[PDB]
Amino acid sequence: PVNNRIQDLTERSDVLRGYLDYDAKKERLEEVNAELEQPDVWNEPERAQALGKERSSLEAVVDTLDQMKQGLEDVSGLLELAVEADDEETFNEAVAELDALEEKLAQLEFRRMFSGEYDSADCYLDIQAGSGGTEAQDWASMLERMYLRWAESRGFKTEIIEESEGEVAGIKSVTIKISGDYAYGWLRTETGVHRLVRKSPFDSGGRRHTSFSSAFVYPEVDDDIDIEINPADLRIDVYRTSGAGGQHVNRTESAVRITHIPTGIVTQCQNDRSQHKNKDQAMKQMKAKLYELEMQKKNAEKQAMEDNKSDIGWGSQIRSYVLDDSRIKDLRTGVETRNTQAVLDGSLDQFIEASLK
Amino acid sequence: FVGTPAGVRAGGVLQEIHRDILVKVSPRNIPEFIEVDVSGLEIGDSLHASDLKLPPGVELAVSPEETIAAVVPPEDVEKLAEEAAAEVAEPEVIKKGKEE
Amino acid sequence: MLMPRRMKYRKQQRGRLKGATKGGDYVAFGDYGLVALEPAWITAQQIEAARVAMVRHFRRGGKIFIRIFPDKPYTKKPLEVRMGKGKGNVEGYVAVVKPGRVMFEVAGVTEEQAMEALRIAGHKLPIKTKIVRRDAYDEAQ
RNA sequence: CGCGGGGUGGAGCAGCCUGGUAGCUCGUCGGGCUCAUAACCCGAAGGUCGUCGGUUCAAAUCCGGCCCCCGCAACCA
RNA sequence: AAAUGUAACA
RNA sequence: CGCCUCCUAAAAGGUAACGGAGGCGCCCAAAGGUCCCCUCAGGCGGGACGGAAAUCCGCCGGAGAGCGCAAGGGUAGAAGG
Ligand SMILES: [Mg+2]
Ligand SMILES: [Mg+2]
Ligand SMILES: [Mg+2]
Ligand SMILES: [Mg+2]
Ligand SMILES: [Mg+2]
Ligand SMILES: [Mg+2]
Ligand SMILES: [Mg+2]
Ligand SMILES: [Mg+2]
Ligand SMILES: [Mg+2]
Ligand SMILES: [Mg+2]
Ligand SMILES: [Mg+2]
Ligand SMILES: [Mg+2]
Ligand SMILES: [Mg+2]
Ligand SMILES: [Mg+2]
Ligand SMILES: [Mg+2]
Ligand SMILES: [Mg+2]
Ligand SMILES: [Mg+2]
Ligand SMILES: [Mg+2]
Ligand SMILES: [Mg+2]
Ligand SMILES: [Mg+2]
Ligand SMILES: [Mg+2]
Ligand SMILES: [Mg+2]
Ligand SMILES: [Mg+2]
Ligand SMILES: [Mg+2]
Ligand SMILES: [Mg+2]
Ligand SMILES: [Mg+2]
Ligand SMILES: [Mg+2]
Ligand SMILES: [Mg+2]
Ligand SMILES: [Mg+2]
Ligand SMILES: [Mg+2]
Repeated sequence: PVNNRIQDLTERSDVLRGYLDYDAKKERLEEVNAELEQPDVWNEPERAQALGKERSSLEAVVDTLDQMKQGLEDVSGLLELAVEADDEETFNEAVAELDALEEKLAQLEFRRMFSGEYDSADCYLDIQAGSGGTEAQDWASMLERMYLRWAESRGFKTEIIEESEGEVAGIKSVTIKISGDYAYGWLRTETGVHRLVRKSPFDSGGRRHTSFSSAFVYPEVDDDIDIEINPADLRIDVYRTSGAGGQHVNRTESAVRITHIPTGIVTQCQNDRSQHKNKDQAMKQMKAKLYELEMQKKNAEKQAMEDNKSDIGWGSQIRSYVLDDSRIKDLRTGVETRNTQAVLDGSLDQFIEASLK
Repeated sequence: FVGTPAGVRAGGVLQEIHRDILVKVSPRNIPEFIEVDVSGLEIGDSLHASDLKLPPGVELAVSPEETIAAVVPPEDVEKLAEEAAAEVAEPEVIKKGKEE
Repeated sequence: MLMPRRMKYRKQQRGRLKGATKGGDYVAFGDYGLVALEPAWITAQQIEAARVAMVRHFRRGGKIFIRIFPDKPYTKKPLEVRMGKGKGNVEGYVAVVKPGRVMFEVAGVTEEQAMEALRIAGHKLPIKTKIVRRDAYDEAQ
């Protein structure tokens, strides 16, 4: 039963050679070993440091794949060197071997997921209906069920934050917290518009219809916009008010103006008579105005997302659920599972694992 | 205190609660010290006057329950952060009158 | 930082700083101690700054004992009100310290470490201080 | 800073003053009608009463302190 | 006295 | 804004400030008079419903309970039941 598990360590390791490109990185590795090889290469060591750190960046690829074809091959000869001599220690000592290379290959599979800043934060899934309407709101509810059963069959927590059910039948939108480990790595390769070509049940004479719904996926940040006001950067002017007051207002510097230096935000207050009532008030107004800019930043980045976020429309898609000839196709890598109502059960691993290249 | 506590090896501190012990003894019979083996103490274990091996003619004058030595966790900068961001509930005033 | 968890009274008259310490004048726990040479109200701020200075010098190891504690509420009226209209608001708390008191006390630490840490802690305090180590005079108390 | 009014299920309000008992409407959930949805009909679930402390035998309720909310006032130079 | 049913009829 | 209690008040009394804290504008026909009798809170153990705390049993106990309501003083050799 053991040589079936070498059969698989050679399977994930070959298309691991595909996106890593041993063929395109055994090449680049050589003229960095050539540039750094002539004695003048520590001439502007910025040039040098990037390449010696590159060199193991490519020798964790080239030479790690070089210990997978030699290593597995000295595993499969030692486990036949234990069957035909009845030597059971040559087969515990060629299995302690298969537990070591099952990690150098596990480590090399975290070039799929260890490359995305924060691919570990408890991410959120933002599903939306789309073209079509009732049909697509049905398909939207189908697709939340799909990712819920997915997340349960993967150790995530199925945590639903916000729903809104559609008025005919189904869901217009949903947001789930996929509270789990490394959750963003898996579900970010699920971002896209899921077309569902399908056969439709809401159309009277039973016509074949297309309806789309999207899945957008993001991680979790600090979401704290409470910047502290530090006196290193506030310049506070004091001067006289401009209206009524008497020998006062004239003869007293009651008005204050606080200007945040790096921003250029200015603020005044003249409302009361004490400069400290006014210095108080202008500190408030100055707090709130930098609370409104840091607001304007965040919304600005959000609108940058929204306007760069597809449209859930015709020809904007990634999948077929042609349930009238039983396929589900991911036009992007692209695979073709034929066991359709097994995908809705949560076999997304298929597409995901191959889509992380 | 003979021996180096194993808690000390783990980074702890030997707090010497008593550096001497109260005792009834003859003037002809005064010992110079009394040894105590603290090498077995972790963080945070403790020794008591009951654990004292006493020499002949000397007789413990405090309660055997009296603690003599303890090994305590060290001072650590990794904690400062939590202690700085630790918020304190403002002091409650004990009620008086129709407020008890 | 340090303050009473609860109290019978919120506010407290100022009193006065006459004489040497009532007690706590001898090293009672650690190996060395920082003794006050002149009287003052030591704020909880100052105590905490001294403590953090010492643990931040020890980095890891040692044991600090703080033997003063601010139970005396400090009061101040809101800025630019006039005299009268009641006693000010509680703004912080202080520990009453008089000449001769062992304020801080360190153990589990070499002599140069204790000397240096207690010195730096002394710079965080509003009074002149003096570094002492445990004596037979201390033990006899 | 002042005066006095509030905080009670998912939402909006009632309950306090003369303490023991938290109610109404919408919503939510299960069932019906319909080919289906809404509407309607039947049944159900749902509240640390802002916090700390505590008046009393007993607190949503009474009395202090803090915390957010709303209104008013902040004058004569 | 009582609302509505989109989007791919050979 | 009058009255009561405590502190500030510097060991007689008294003593101010828009000083620090709380109460009063009632109540009881017994919660009053006098005789007689009784002793608390709490802790530990035991014990059907039965709990931290109902009542019961035992042991430990000078008063930390109670004395209608604030506080103080007083108080079981009673002012308490
Ligand atoms: Mg003008
Ligand atoms: Mg002027
Ligand atoms: Mg002026
Ligand atoms: Mg099926
Ligand atoms: Mg004074
Ligand atoms: Mg004093
Ligand atoms: Mg000061
Ligand atoms: Mg003051
Ligand atoms: Mg003024
Ligand atoms: Mg005043
Ligand atoms: Mg003041
Ligand atoms: Mg202060
Ligand atoms: Mg002192
Ligand atoms: Mg100093
Ligand atoms: Mg003493
Ligand atoms: Mg006028
Ligand atoms: Mg007096
Ligand atoms: Mg007096
Ligand atoms: Mg007097
Ligand atoms: Mg006098
Ligand atoms: Mg007189
Ligand atoms: Mg009053
Ligand atoms: Mg009677
Ligand atoms: Mg009678
Ligand atoms: Mg009893
Ligand atoms: Mg019992
Ligand atoms: Mg029972
Ligand atoms: Mg019982
Ligand atoms: Mg009493
Ligand atoms: Mg009362």
